[PDB]
Amino acid sequence: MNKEEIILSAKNWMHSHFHDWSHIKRVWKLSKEIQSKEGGDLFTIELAALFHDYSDQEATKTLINWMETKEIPSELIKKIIRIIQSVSALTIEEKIVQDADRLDAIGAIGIARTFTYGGAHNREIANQNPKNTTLQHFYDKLLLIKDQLNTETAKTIAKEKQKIMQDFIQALEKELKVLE
Amino acid sequence: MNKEEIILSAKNWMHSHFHDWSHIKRVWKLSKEIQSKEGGDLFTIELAALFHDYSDQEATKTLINWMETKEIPSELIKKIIRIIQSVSALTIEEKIVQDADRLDAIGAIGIARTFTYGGAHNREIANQNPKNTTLQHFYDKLLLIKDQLNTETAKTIAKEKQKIMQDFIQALEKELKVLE
Ligand SMILES: [Mg+2]
Ligand SMILES: [Mg+2]
Repeated sequence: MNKEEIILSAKNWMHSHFHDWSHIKRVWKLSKEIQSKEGGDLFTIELAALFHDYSDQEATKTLINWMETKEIPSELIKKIIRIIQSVSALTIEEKIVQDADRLDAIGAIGIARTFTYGGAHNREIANQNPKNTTLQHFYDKLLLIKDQLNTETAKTIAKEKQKIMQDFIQALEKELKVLE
Repeated sequence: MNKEEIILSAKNWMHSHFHDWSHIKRVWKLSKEIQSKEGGDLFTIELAALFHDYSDQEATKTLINWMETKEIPSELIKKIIRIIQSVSALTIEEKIVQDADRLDAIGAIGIARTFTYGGAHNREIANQNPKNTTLQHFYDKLLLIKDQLNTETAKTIAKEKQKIMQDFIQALEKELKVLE
């Protein structure tokens, strides 16, 4: 099996099947970056990352098929699938991908993504008088993600993100009541 | 006519009729703040601000009615309506309200509002390879608003906003391609 080629194929396959594709390719780039400092089977990581968002049980069986057809030892297929499960006792590969996923939920992308999501489920931006307001989602989940990360590399590439997010929030609650 | 009371009534009427109510009350608070430094008929401003978002020709005729019923000289009704038109040769009152409206389109609120809007019209967050991406809306309109403002007071209460917005954008385009 030619790893470089298989990756390329998987990449082109997911692309012509798509949040959007932009999201996947980010989790892919992100997990790639993380491994270069946390180690692990890069090939096993790169695919789990690219397929982490396809399972939404036939879909799963479809991937296995596509993978057996590529002649990937059934041992790798097993790991790759096990990883996808811990995403959407953890091996580093399962940690990396899961970290790369969470990382794309916070920071500037997080803000944009979470507010775009709210705009498709009628979730009030905020509400001083906060049970389901998007703003509260930042205090309940988002802001907490940065710490739940299970990788130091992931944690440092989360720093700049956890910052702008913090600044964004401060600025929101401030101009959300008009203070001056 | 009791101005303080009429304002209260208009306030309670728009409230039980609602972007959401949060938006109107902000444009109201915002225009109030601005006038305290730019002058103008506060009463004429306060109502145009509260009704600036109701015209969406019967609606217009409904307001006039509600206003004549409050015994507001037909001269004020005229101005108040003229203002609402320049919002959704400009007197300062028309400038203030229009400034207060634009102000709520940028800054943290802007980001949140524009991304929530995109999430209800399927507007891709961004796209490096930008004709309709929400990101581009920042370069085409939003970022430009801060300068189109026709009031110095408005311009300074736009400073903090134009900043976080600038920071947010920088941070977006940066983590949108994963740079490190
Ligand atoms: Mg995902
Ligand atoms: Mg408005």
